[PDB]
Amino acid sequence: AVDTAEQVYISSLALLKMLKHGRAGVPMEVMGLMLGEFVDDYTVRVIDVFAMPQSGTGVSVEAVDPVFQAKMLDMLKQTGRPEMVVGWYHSHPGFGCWLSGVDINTQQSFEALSERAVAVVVDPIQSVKGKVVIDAFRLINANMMVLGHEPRQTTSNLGHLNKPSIQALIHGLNRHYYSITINYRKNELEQKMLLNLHKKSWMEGLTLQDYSEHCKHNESVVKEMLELAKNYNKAVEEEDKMTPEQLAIKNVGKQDPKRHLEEHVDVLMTSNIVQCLAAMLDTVVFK
Amino acid sequence: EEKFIVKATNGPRYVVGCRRQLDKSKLKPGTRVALDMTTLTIMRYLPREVDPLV
Amino acid sequence: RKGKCAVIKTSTRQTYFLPVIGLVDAEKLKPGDLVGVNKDSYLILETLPTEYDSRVKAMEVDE
Amino acid sequence: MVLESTMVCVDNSEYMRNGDFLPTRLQAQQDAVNIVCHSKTRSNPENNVGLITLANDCEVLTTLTPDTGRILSKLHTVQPKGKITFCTGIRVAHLALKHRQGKNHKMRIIAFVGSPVEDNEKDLVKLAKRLKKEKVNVDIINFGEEEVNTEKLTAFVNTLNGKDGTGSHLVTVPPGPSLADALISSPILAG
Amino acid sequence: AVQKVVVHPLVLLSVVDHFNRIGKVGNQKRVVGVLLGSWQKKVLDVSNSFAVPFDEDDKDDSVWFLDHDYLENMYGMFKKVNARERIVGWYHTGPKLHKNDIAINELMKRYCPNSVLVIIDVKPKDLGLPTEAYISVEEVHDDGTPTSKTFEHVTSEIGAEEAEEVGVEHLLRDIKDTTVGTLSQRITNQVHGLKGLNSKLLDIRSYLEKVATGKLPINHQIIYQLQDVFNLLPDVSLQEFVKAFYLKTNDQMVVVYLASLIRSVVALHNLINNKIANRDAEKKEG
Amino acid sequence: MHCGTTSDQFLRDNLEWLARATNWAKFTATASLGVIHKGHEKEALQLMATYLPKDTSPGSAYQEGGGLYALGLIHANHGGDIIDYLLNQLKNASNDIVRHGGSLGLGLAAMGTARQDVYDLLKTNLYQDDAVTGEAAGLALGLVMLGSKNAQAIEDMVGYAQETQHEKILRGLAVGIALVMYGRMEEADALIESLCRDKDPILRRSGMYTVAMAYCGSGNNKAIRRLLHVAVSDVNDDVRRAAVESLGFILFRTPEQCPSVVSLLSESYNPHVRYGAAMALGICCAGTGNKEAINLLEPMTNDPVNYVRQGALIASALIMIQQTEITCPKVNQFRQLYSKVINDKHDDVMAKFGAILAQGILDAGGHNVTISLQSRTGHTHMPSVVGVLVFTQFWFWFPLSHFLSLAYTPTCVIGLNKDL
Ligand SMILES: [Zn+2]
Repeated sequence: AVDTAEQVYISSLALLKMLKHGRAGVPMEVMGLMLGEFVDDYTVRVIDVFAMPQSGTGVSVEAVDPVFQAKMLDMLKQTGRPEMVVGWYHSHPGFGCWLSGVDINTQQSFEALSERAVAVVVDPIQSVKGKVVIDAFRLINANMMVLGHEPRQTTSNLGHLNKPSIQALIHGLNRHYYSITINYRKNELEQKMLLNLHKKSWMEGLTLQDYSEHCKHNESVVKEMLELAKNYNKAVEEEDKMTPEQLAIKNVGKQDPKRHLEEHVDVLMTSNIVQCLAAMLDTVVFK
Repeated sequence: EEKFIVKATNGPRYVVGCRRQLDKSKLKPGTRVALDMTTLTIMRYLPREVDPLV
Repeated sequence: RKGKCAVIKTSTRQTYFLPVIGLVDAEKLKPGDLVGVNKDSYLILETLPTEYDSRVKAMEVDE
Repeated sequence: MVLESTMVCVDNSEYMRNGDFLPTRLQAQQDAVNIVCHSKTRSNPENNVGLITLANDCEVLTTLTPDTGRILSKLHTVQPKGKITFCTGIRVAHLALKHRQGKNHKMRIIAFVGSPVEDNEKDLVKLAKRLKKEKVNVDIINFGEEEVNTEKLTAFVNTLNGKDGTGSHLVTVPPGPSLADALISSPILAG
Repeated sequence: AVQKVVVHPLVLLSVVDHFNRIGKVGNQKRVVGVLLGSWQKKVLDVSNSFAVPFDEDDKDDSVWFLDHDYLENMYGMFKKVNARERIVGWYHTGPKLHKNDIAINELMKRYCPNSVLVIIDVKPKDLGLPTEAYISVEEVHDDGTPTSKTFEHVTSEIGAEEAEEVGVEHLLRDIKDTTVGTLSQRITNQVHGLKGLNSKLLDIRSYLEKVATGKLPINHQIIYQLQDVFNLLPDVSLQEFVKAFYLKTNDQMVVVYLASLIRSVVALHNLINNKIANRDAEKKEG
Repeated sequence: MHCGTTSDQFLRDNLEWLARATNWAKFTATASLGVIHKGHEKEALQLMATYLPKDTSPGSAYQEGGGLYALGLIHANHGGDIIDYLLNQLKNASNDIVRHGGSLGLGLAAMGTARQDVYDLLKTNLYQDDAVTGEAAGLALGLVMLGSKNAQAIEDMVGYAQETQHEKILRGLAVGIALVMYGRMEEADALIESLCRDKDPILRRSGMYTVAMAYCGSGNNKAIRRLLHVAVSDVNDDVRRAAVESLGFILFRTPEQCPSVVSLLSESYNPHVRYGAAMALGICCAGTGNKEAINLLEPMTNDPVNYVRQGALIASALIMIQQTEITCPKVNQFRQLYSKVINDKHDDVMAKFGAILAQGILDAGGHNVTISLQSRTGHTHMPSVVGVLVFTQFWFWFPLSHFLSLAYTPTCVIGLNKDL
């Protein structure tokens, strides 16, 4: 009878594999298996994550083929992947990320070997593209109902675990079903390779190609955007002619939610492209 | 011209975008089209017909 | 890039979109009912002609 | 039982269809591969057997696996091109021994040589020094000949064969109309 | 045949995994991975990929080790779980193109269709684009050399469709979006000269070295087009472009009037509230 | 409240309220007992041995680990240390109790000795790659290496940092290399400046925690540039909430100048800079009577985030100590601090933790003992700064708050003429 404060390490491998698996996350139930290595009690690291073929039955213990699982795991053992399985993941579209009776039964059956048995449910269907916040699930012991529910130390990270604060699922089904915190990790090779890879993904090939395109489109296409920009500017100035009357009458309180200032600041920012690219044309013409 | 309003058979209405493959030929209004559950993209249209016309 | 499609109507009065798919079809492609369909993929897998209005189907069932 | 890997190198030159010897003995040594793979299967079915030729552009026909059901099919379509290649024929398997699944399987590589060797004695002592260095069991089987059978290959084997106690054996077959199966099955390597 | 390709960062992060699962052995050779993609459409789209144990020899370069059963099993199971993607080609992490790559690529030319080749760098120190699509096609040469496999550079782009943009953006939390305006423009206008300076300066030095110290024909025929296009801009006297400088400078004047006038409009609320707020708060404070 | 007075009679009421759960709560209970009584050469070891002198096999080893950690709390900076016996007791092989608690107790008892023996056994104690015994090994190595400045130790720790994946080893060696740096103002410029650009955020916090005690006394106006520059510029909130602790540790001299420059950080962008800034107001105005933080405590105590509420109650608890009501109107923070234990039903589980934990600060020692950041001559106390920084290190590991008793400086007078 002892418990610690565990935290699931999530690298970009399992993340991107759950993003491609979320793209393949059809309404039909899907299956997946997580791998890794157990170094101590209160830490768990995932490295290898793959997908499983779909079945008409869906998420179930019968769909997990032991000769296929052990066959692929053996083919990972003959390669440079000497990691044992650490858990299984799946997708729950529509009805929420909670776990049904079948999922908790195959979780109870799959947790006999690994005491941790990390469970992750990805649901990118109804989640907006602004946040990719994912949560890992855990199974509590049925004999711990007499004593405290979760005797987990280091209660600081629970404030970060309070971000999924839906008022129906977390404490709507929190009995006999709790969760765990999630952190990330990134080395310098992922930082510089993925950082320079994304900057290059927003940059050009030689980085000098599409500059003169806009530098010379300022004279052909942007002129229409400058004339229309002046049409919006005058289209606001026609009301700014009426503003000094109200400002000359009341001077107390603000009733119009429009600021008429920051939009024109943005118009000036779009208009400064001519100034910033004029020096570019000066460099291209010079040398 | 790029994004228009669609009317589903079930009753609720939505708005969709334009796919990079198709053009504005069949995109004109008055032509029944098809949509996708993910991203509400447009694969192709749906030509109308009738029962005795079959 | 050949044109081939079909119009589907579920029992719950919901219309979806899908092309003509499945196995080798000989007596299929007719406007009938009782076809094979999965949970949400809505594909055609097993088509078999169906009755209903049993008042005419079971007119005189004699072996 | 015996845990070891088996690698065979067969010749695909046109020197294997001459009418003086057996009638296209390629099938005969194919049956030799069949009886040694089925014999090792009867001894220990967990042994993996690879298949590769000695042509200029060496191609792995079958990965090391105990399932010979598809190896029987892969023994066909020999593509009779090229004459002989020795250096990358040794290096294509002796260096590929590290890709096996079972690390406990000992290293054993045989080869069917049906063409005269093009490498000089310097390459024979460098490759023999490499194979004796890495300590791999090497069985040399020479089918057919034009010049004398073993003139420099004798010193090639004597300098290549280390661990005189229960070490490797040399297979030298003389001319004769009899089959090669019983003649190569005489040493202890078969069985 | 193919004009451009699309490579997702998932395969390059799988090369990060190639550099992760090494195990500190001391080899770090050009590990060859089996590239996967969609060859159906004219444009190539890489979704994911996997690897195969690949080992070469120290001295002899012609040694190469591949696997057919592992390729048919990983490709068979991957096709069983996802049949929308099939084999297309391969890629190596080595920075130098060796001679054995014709034999390594020849296997996937025989068994698989025309394979595309991608050369990347083991260390992400290169500022340029790490991915270069090299099509494996045989071209006829004018000098009379026998027909051989030629690797022509196909342009490539690094883009993500739906989710990898969100995952990368959440994992970084340091990179910025387009953000048109002052900073995103002036950073490009500052570092662009180094972005061309490291490329040109890095290339013309070994180029000039191979001019005098070069043999084994390097296709000197294309050098005539090189210096030709370089001499297609013979220091124009700018006589005709003066009126174009009057047009672009007149647009500059338009930006001057827009900035001065619009900012003069912005000065209204500031230069009014500064008085009416201070004098009323002061006269009503006590 | 029972520190120094050795009043175990409150814990003698019943045994079902302490040993009812087998977890770290009993370790913190025995460590708290070590905070209760201190300065005993016979009643300490005898009192720890009298608890179960029957079979010499306790079912819960947290009593033994808390006996070693509590003994280290008792014999802190004493001249009659039992370290010689603690080496033969540390030689015994046990599961993480003598390692963690024995390392903390032995390192605290051997603080400032700079002995190479505790360095060797400490290194062979951290050579097991474990994060807990390496965390306690770092906490003990920083204490024992006070002023030693060994050549191979810094490079061995920073070299031992990036070769492991655990985080408690990185924070333990972070405080380990942080506390070792004292008086190296003219030395650690290139070390901290070089280690500031490290890719590891934990070590990035270790550079600021390390430069905190190095620049005490407001002797360097340069480190604040990169302290606030990494507090605002960096995207990770670890160095952002761990940044301004060095700012308070170097600017502890003037209590008035702090709220003028941290008032912007009171209500910052993210709640992490609000919490770390709450620690900054807690450490900079402690023991003083400056109301420039007290008038700013009212906006800190009301916010949907429980972090700024917890650090707001702690910062409010560090100022109200040693203060009379007739001088300043403290009724607001007394009443709002008293309403948290009755309002705990509708509050968070950690908000009541920091609430009653903040209420234990004023009642500490029965208003007799207090804390002080500097001595009477103006010099600052080393165990006071160590005790307050480790006291602020309770976020990652809560049982580390037991080192607050090292900063308790009772305020009184002495008119002792003769020794007897
Ligand atoms: Zn479901």
